[PDB]
Amino acid sequence: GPTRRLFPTGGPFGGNDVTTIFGKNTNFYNPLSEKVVLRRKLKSFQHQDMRLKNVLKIKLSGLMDLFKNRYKRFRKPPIDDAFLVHLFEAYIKDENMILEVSTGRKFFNMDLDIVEERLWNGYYSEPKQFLKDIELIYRDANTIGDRERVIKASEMFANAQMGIEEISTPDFIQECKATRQRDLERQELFLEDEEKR
Amino acid sequence: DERKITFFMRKGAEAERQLRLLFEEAKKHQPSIIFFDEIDGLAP
Amino acid sequence: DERKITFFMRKGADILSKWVGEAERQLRLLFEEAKKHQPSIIFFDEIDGLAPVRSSK
Amino acid sequence: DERKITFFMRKGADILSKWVGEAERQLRLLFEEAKKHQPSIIFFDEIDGLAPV
Repeated sequence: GPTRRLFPTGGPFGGNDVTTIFGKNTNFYNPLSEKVVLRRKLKSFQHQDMRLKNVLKIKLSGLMDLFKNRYKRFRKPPIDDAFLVHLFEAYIKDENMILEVSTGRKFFNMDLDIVEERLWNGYYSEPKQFLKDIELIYRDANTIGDRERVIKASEMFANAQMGIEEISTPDFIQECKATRQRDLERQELFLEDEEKR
Repeated sequence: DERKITFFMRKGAEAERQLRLLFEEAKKHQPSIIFFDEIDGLAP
Repeated sequence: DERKITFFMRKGADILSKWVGEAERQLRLLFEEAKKHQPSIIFFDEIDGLAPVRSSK
Repeated sequence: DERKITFFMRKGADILSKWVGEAERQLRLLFEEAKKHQPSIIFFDEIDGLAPV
């Protein structure tokens, strides 16, 4: 049936037909005058900021292609998916970190691609989201392995850091703080909307 | 010789996990030491 | 004839790369190649392209 | 006695590591803790390192 994805990828373009363990941004839609003028500015500025997310995907793909075809070993978690599949309906789910019983180690692991398919849909209102994804690349370096794999994936981590130092420029930073307060207000209204409906 | 101060050579300049490794590794064997070389590489 | 001494011609700023510190790895590969042969010499042409002096930063 | 001047103490860049997003959320929980417990004094030891120049 639906895809067995645990990561919170979802936006206006697609990726909403999913079900994860922790928090999820499924979004197409789920007094009265403030709510309807709210919905009007939601549609308008969501279309404009969605075009800005697609432009961010355009200027991210130029480093994303090289950094996805250079290395492949971090494009897959070391713990395979079927151990987390039977937790949907050994490994135990806390707040969001999965715990293993045999060693006791804590993994925030992605498949080194959860960025391009997040910007396929698009909720990257700020470059701090790409900062957080590259910091999760560092977390995938940190959580599992010996010294060589940690320092080499920290090298690729800081390559992507040297890239996001080029994507994060203060004009785009001030535009992203404008749509950051807009999208903070958007996520607040959307959580109260999914609680009231 | 009933204790043994353990050497730890460290260079000057990621580095924060190796910093945690050298600080916690010196705090499981309590007779130990921490030595840094060229501290201006890590403290300009 | 009994011990062929090798050579390693390396330039200055080709080692200094974009990424972050993969410029280290470009000489890590050289140093592990330096223990392929035992009589191996490393020639760094234009070493000031690698290591110049502190000026003000 | 019945009111509490609650004293929060931070250190020189104890908030500020090299990760960008942790110092922000730490300062948000700091000032939210200041806003809940209403009389409160926040101390930043070595503020020449937390706010360098």
